[PDB]
Amino acid sequence: TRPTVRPRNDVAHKQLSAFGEYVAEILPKYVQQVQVSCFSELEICIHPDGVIPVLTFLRDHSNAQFKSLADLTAVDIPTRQNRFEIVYNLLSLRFNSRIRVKTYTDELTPVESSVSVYKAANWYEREIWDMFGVFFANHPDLRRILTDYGFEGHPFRKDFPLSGYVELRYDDEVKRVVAEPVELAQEFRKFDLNSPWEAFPAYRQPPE
Amino acid sequence: GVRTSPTGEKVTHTGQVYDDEDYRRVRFVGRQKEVNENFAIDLIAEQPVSQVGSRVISCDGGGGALGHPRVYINLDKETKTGTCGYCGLQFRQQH
Amino acid sequence: TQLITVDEKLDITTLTGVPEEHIKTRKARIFVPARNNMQSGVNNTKKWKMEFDTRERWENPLMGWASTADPLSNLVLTFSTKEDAIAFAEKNGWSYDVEERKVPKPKSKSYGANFSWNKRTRVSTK
Amino acid sequence: LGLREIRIHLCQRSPGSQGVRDFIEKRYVELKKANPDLPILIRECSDVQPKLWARYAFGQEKNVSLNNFSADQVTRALENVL
Amino acid sequence: TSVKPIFSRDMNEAKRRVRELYRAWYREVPNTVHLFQLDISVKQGRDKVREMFKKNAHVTDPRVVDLLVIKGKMELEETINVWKQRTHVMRFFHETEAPRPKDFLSKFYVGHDP
Amino acid sequence: PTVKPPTARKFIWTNHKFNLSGTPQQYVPYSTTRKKIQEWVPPSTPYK
Amino acid sequence: SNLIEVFVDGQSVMVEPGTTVLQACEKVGMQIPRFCYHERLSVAGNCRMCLVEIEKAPKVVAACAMPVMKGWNILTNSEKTKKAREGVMEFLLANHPLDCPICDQGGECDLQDQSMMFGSDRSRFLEGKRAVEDKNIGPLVKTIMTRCIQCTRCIRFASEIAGVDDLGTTGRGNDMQVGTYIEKMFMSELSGNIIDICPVGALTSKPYAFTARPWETRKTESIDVMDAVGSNIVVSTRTGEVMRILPRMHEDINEEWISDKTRFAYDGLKRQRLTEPMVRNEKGLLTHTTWEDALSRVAGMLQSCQGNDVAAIAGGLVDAEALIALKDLLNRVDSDTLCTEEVFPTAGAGTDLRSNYLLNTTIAGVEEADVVLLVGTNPRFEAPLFNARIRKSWLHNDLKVALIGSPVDLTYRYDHLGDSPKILQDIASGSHPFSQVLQEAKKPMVVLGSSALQRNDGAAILAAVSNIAQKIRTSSGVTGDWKVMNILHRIASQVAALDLGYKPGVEAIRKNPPKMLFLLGADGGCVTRQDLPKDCFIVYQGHHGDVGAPIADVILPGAAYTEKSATYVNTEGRAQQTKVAVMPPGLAREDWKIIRALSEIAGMTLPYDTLDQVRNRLEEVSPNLVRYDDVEGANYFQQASELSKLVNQQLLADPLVPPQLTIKDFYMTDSISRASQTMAKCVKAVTE
Ligand code: SF4
Ligand code: SF4
Ligand code: FES
Ligand SMILES: [Zn+2]
Repeated sequence: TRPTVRPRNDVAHKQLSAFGEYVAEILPKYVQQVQVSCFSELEICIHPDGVIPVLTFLRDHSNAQFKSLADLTAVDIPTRQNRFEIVYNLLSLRFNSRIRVKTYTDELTPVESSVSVYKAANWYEREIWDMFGVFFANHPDLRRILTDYGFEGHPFRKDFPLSGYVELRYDDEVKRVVAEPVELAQEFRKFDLNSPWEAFPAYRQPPE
Repeated sequence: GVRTSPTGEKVTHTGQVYDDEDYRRVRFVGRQKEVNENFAIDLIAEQPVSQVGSRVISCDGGGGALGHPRVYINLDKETKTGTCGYCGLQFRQQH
Repeated sequence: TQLITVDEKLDITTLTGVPEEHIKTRKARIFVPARNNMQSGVNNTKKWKMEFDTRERWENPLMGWASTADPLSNLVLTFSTKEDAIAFAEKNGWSYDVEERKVPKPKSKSYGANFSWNKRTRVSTK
Repeated sequence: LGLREIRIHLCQRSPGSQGVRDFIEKRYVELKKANPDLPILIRECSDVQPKLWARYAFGQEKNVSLNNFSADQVTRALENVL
Repeated sequence: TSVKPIFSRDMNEAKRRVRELYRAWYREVPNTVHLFQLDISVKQGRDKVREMFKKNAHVTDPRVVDLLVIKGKMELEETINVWKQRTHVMRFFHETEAPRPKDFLSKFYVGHDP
Repeated sequence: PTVKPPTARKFIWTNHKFNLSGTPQQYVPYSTTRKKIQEWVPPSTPYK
Repeated sequence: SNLIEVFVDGQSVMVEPGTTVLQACEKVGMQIPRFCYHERLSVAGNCRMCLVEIEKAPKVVAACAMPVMKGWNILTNSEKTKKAREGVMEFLLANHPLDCPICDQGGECDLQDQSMMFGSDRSRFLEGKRAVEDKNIGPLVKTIMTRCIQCTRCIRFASEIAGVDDLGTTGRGNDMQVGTYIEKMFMSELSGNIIDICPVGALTSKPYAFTARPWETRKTESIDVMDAVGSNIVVSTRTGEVMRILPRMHEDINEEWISDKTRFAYDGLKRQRLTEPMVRNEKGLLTHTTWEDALSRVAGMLQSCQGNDVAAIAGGLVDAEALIALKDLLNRVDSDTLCTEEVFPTAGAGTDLRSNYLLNTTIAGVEEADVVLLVGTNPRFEAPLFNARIRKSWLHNDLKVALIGSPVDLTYRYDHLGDSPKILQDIASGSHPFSQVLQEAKKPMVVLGSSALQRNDGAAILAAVSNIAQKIRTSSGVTGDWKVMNILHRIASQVAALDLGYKPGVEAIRKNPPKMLFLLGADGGCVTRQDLPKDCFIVYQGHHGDVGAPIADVILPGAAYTEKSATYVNTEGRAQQTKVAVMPPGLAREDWKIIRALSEIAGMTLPYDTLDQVRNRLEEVSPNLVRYDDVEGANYFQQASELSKLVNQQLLADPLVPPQLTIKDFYMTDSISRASQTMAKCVKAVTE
C-alpha cells in the first residue's frame, strides 16, 4: 500500500483528461475514443481519414507542440473488420507529456503516409510496409527493409509461422546458395500456459 | 558395472543397448561409446537404513538449501520401508 | 471516393506467398478448447481457436527428436466469434471444419434434495 | 446388367418428398414383399433432395430426382429402373 | 464495401499497368542476364517471366492486381540495381531438384503424404 | 587445496581423463532411449 | 413465476429457486473458487473455500449449497471475502507435503492455481505436517494417501454412481484417512475415472505415472473406440507420438467419463503394431517386402479372380473411408460379398428400414423415460456410460427398469422377468406383474442387446420386440412422439456397415466359400482356412495382428483410429470423426489410400483422390454422414413390422446367457487389451 504499490498521480491525470477532452471537442470530425489508463498516458483513437490533419494539429496549435515521434506500429490483431493498428507515440519538448495516436485500418485500404510532416517516419513507413502490408499512398520510396530481397510474405503476421517457408543451404553442384522447404531439427514444443480460475476479475467483458 | 551385450560392448543403465544390425554401431566406429560405470541402483544396496524412534519423520538431505525440501514420511507398516521420494533412501522405526 | 462494391470474397492467398500445398491441403479446424477436466474452471473457454491438421514427425537420426517438415503445425489463431472465423478463413483462402460450442446445461441441485424422507438419494456417510 | 441395388434419399419437408412420403405410406410393402432379394435402401439425415438412384450394371449409378414429382412418376421411374 | 482504390478505377488500367510491367520485364531480361553472368539462355528467362505472369490468372480485384504490379515494380527496381544478386535470380529458377512428385502412386510409395 | 585435503565422497574419478577433442577417444552422442513402437514379430513356424 | 432477482455486484439477473449462488454467478460470468463442489456430482458444503459476502450480512455463507431467496446482492470483490479466502487458503496448505515436482498433476493442479490467484504468500506453522501411509487401491490407480485434502469428491462419486461402496473415511479430526478400511483392492468399472475427479494429485494413474508433464503436450480431438457411444475424448499427444488421453464433455452423451479399458488402452495401441507389407515365402514363411512387389502380386491376382467368390470381412475397427473404398473396388471388379464379423440376422428386411437396427431413442433421453425394460445383454460391460446414465436417471427421476433374458451383475436394483425369451413372448402375449404397468404405462423404452444375437433365434425375438413396440406405442393413450425398442451393439463399424446397407454376417461366406477375401480387422474366430476351398488367398489388412496374422497370406499394415481422419458412428446414428493425431509408425498407410493404390496397380481406377472427394462420394452414397453431431431419428415402425411377419420360428429352449459375465472377461476380450501389458497386469492382479 504505502510500500510496494506504485503510487498513482492525480493532477497529471486530471490535466491529461482535460487535454483529451479538449482535443476531442475541438476536432469533431476525427474522434472516436479518448482514454486514460492508470499510469496516465493519453490515448486518442482515430478513423483513418484525417491522419495528416491530426498530426499537423498535434505538431502546432501552440498549446501542444509534440515534436518527437515514435514507432508508427500497425499492431496486428485478428477477428476484426480492421486488423491493423497504426500507433503513433508522441513526446513534447516544452511540456513533458506523452500521447498515443492510434488510428485503425484493414489489410488493403491505404493511409496518407505522414512522412511529409514528420521526416522521421520515412524509414519507419518503409519498414512497416515490408513487415505488415499497410500500403502508403503519397510516399517517395517503398523498398524492403529488415527482410531478404527474394523473401516475401510480410512475416510479422499471425499467418506466417515462427519458422519460415524458406531455408537456405549451400551446394557445390551449382556452387551457390539454394533455398529449400524448411526442415527443423527440433519440434519447438509449444507450452500450454493458459491458466484457469479468473486471472483478472475486473476485466470481464459481458458474456455472450 | 557394465554388462555384456552380444555385440561385445558395454550396455547402458537403461535398456537402449543396440541390436546386432544397427548402423548406429557403425557410426560408433573407432571412438569411445562413453558410459558412466557408476550406476544409480548400485549405491542403494549399500545403504544402512536407519532406525528412528518416532512415528512420522523428516528428511532434508544434509542441511537446508543443500539438498531437497522437507519431506515427511511415515513408519506405520513394518512390511514396507519408508522410501523418500527425493533422497532415494529408506527409513525404519523400532520400539 | 465512393468506389463500386462487389459481392466477392478477398484474395490475399497469392499476396502472402505461402506455397501451394500449404495453401490447399491444410484443412483447418475451428474449435472451442473445452474445459481441461483434470483442472476445474472454464476460464480457458470463450476463445475460438483456429488450428491446423497435424502431419508426420519422424525420428531425428542422431537424437530421436521429432524433426518435422511443417511450417503450419504450431499456429493458433485466437478469435472471439464464429462469423469472423468464417470471414478470416474465406479471406486468407483455405478450408475448414467447425465444432460447436457446448455449454454446460445447468441442473437443479440442493443439499435439501440430497436428503429426503421418501426419495432414493441417500449419501449415508455425511 | 444385373439389377443390383436401388437407393432412395429422403428428408422431412419438400413437396416431391411429401409425394414420396405418400409413397412410403401407401406403396412400399408391395416392393420388398414382392422382391425378397432386391435390396433397395432408404437414407435420411435431415434435409436432402429425394434422390432416386440405382447402382447396377457394374458400377453404373443411374440418377433421377423427385423434387415436386408425383407418386405415379415414382412408380414410373421405379418400373423404368426395374 | 465502397473501398478506396489504389491505382485503377476498373480492370482497364489494371490490365494496362500489368502489361506495362510485362513490357518492362521483357526489355529487362537481356541487360541483367548479360550483366550478372548467368548460365541460362535469354529465352528461358523470358519464358519463366511469362510463366510467373501465367501463374496469377485467377486474380480479380483491382486492389490486388495493382498490388501485384507494385511488387513487380519494386522487384524490377531491385533488379535494375544490383541490390539483389545471382543467388536471388537463380532462386527464381528452380534448378536444384527437388523432383518431388504428384502421382498418387508416387505419393503412395514415397508416402505419408496426401 | 593443501589447506583442506580430505572430503568424504566416494564416487569421483581419480584418473582424470583430460581434454580430448581431437583424438580417437572422445564423445559421441546417442539417445538414452529404448524402442518406441516395437514392431510385430513374424511367426517362427511356417504354414502350408 | 420462478424468476428471482439477485444482484451480482449491483447487476440484476433472474434465477430459478433451488439453484444456488454459484449457478447465478456462472450465469453472469463469475466463478467462485471451490473444491468439494463439482458441476456434475453431488453437493455438500465440505471444503469451505466458496465463502462469499452478501450486502447487509454479518454471517459469511458457503455459496455452493445455498437456496436462493428473492432479491439478493452478492459481493465477489469485497474485503472480508478476500480475507476469508486467504485465511482458508493458509489453512489448506499446512498438511500438504512438498511434492509439487514429484506430483503427477503439477501442470494441472487446483491448489496451485487457487493459491496463486486467491492465496497469501508468507506462510506460518513452522513445525508439524504429519504424513499418512498409502496402500494400493488397485494395479491401475497409483495411490498416495498423503496429498489428500480430504475434499470428499471421490467418496460421494462412488456412493452415488459406482455402487461398490468400499471407500469411506476413518478416524476423526486431524487423523482422518480416506479410502479402504479392509485393504481390499478396487477393480470395478470406471475405476480409471477417479484421476479426473481427484482435484489434487492424490489418486493418479499407475501406467501413465511418470511419462509426461501437462505443459508439454498438445491436444487433439478424438472419438471413443471399442464402444458404441463415443465420448468427446482428447488425445493429449506428445513428441511425435501420444503419451496421454483424457475425456471431454458432450451435450447429450457421455458426460465426464470414459471406459477404464479405453483410458488405459493406449499402450496396446502402441505395442505390437503391423508395420510392413508382407508376403508368404517359398518354404511357407511370412516375410516382409516393399509395397511394390507385394501390391503388384495382389493386384494381378485380383485381375485373375472374378465372380461371387471374392469376399471382404470388415470386422472390428474399420473406417467410413475403408468401407466406401472397399465397396467401390469390389463393385468395380465384377460383384461382391461384403461381410461383417458379428452376424446381424435379417428375416423381415433388416438391412434397410433404418429404425430397426439402431438405438432409436435419445441417450440423454433415458432421463426422460419412465418404463425401461432390458432384453438380454450386460450393459455394465457393453457401453458402460450407457449404464451409468441409466443409474443416474434411476437415482434422480426413478426409472422403472426390467431385465429379461439372464440374471447378470448390474447394480441398481432391477426388476427381473423369468430369464428366457419364451417368457419374453409370454410378456408380449400374456400378462405379468411388470406387463400391467408396461402396457398401461406412459413412457416405453426397450433396450435390446446384441450378445445373444449371433444365434439363429433373431427373427422371432426381433418380432416380439416389434410386437411390444407397436402394441404399447399404439396403446397407453398415445399416438407416439416418444420411443421404445432401442437396440445397441458393440462395434461402431457394424452400425456403419448397416447404414451403408451391407450383406450382414458371414452367411454368404458359409454359403459360397470364396476364392479371394480381404480380412479387414479379423481377430475373432470367424473363418478357418480348412473350412475354405483350395483357393486359400486372403489379404489380411490390420494392426497388431495376434489371431489370424500367422494364418494369413498377404499382410497389409493398416492404420488405427488415432492415425486417420475417419468418420465413425455411435449406436444412435450420430456421425463423429477423428483427426490425424500421429502419422502411423512403420510404413503403414491409411485404408482408403491402400485400396485406391490397389485399384491403381490393378487394371482399373477409382474416381477420387482427396478427402473432399471422399466425402462428396460419401454423401452420394448416403446423406447421414456429412451432418456431423446432428441426431438422426428414423420412423416407420408399422412398415418394419408388416415386413417382419414373413418367417417365424419356434424358439430355442435354452435361456440366454452373456459371455460378458465378469471384469476379467471384459478386459481380455478385445485386441488392444489382448496386446497391452498393463491389462494383463490388472487381470493377474484381479486373480492374484
Ligand atoms: S496436488 Fe499437491 S503436490 Fe500436487 S501440484 Fe497440487 S499442491 Fe503440489
Ligand atoms: S482422494 Fe482426492 S477426491 Fe478423494 S477426498 Fe481425497 S482429495 Fe478428494
Ligand atoms: S464448494 Fe461450497 S464448501 Fe466446498
Ligand atoms: Zn528426502
